[PDB]
Amino acid sequence: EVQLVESGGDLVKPGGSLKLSCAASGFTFSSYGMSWVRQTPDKGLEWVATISSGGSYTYYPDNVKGRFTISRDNAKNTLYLQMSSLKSEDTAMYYCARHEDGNWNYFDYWGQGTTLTVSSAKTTPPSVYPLAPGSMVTLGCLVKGYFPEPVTVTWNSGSLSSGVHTFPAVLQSDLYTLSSSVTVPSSTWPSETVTCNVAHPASSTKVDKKIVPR
Amino acid sequence: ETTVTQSPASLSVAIGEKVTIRCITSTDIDDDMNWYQQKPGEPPKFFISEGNTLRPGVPSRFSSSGYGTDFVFTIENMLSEDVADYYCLQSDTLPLTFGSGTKLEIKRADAAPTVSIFPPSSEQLTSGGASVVCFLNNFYPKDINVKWKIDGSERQNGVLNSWTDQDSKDSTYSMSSTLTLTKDEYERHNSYTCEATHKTSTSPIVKSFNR
Ligand SMILES: [Ba+2]
Repeated sequence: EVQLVESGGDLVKPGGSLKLSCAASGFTFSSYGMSWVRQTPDKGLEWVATISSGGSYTYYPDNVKGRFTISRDNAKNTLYLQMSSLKSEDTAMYYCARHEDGNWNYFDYWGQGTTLTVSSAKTTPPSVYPLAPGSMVTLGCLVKGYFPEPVTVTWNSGSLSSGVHTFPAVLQSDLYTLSSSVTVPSSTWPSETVTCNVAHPASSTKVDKKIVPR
Repeated sequence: ETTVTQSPASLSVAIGEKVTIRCITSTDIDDDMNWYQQKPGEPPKFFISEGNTLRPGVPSRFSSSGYGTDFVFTIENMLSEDVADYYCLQSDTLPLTFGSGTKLEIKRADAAPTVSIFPPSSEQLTSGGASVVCFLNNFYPKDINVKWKIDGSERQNGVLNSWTDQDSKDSTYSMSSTLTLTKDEYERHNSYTCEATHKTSTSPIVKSFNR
């Protein structure tokens, strides 16, 4: 069963360079053309590059041509994407994908995705604050002042799954901030201990904030 | 570049109902049109390849119709399990090109939000800051207006608003309105109210607290 696992995404300074890589498997790699397609929220899916099964032929859409260089090592069954002179409009999630053809055709198989954030802003851990009250009670957690994305959020280490709403983060300058809320029966609190767990992988910042009655 | 145009941009429809997504090419493409489905947080899933050829494993309620420049993707009946974003892709000429994407919403029964308000946390005041948060949960439709009034007075700055995607279980939306403001300006005020305007009800739903 085909599998494409790309890795390499990161926070790169504008004008910087980066090298993504795709690890194919489950199929004879050197019998298909490979490709990278990137997707942004505001522009949707957009083809970035393709390379024939023999690596002899490459294809780039003007907007990226000259900057991105798609290559492949049929030995290791790996597909690369060397990016240079990065620009902000380059920020996006990049997918590794296969054509059912030896040169180029539609996309039959997709990878998991890797995100590349092209920014100047510096990495910076979040400040997690508990939102205690002040039927069934509703508690919340407020992650604020972090960058870059993403930041994972769970309640009671994932044991608390129902009633959880984690709202998308929003940019307030060059610092994201998001929040989550959980509703629990009136009896299970504060008799029971509800905890919030925030993890900012970027800054290797983990945090468990307990929601105590103000 | 053969340019594809997809519409509608976002379509709301009730379960069981039919869904017709349309894609039009900048030139003739014969039937080198492919369709893709993409659920939240996931990558795109192949559903229909060239020649309106329904890729294997895909339920029969899905079908591609069209040849030349007019193409159509449909669903004989909307199921809770089809709430996705759809993209069409012409694979006839380079560069490959996708459509703007169509976003499906499960039109459900109206429902009013359950507004909840919270006064800043002790430690936040410490760092010298104040964030009043307001949670409006499980409502529909998605359109709603939240306002922040401090001491009966209006206020529109420092307000961060966020909406969750449509809940995959009850088809409702939830949003977070969170007002920020200096620990200083917070202190020298008393009435903090979160007022929500929504189709579900007439008079604005109001939640608040003092001091
Ligand atoms: Ba073709």
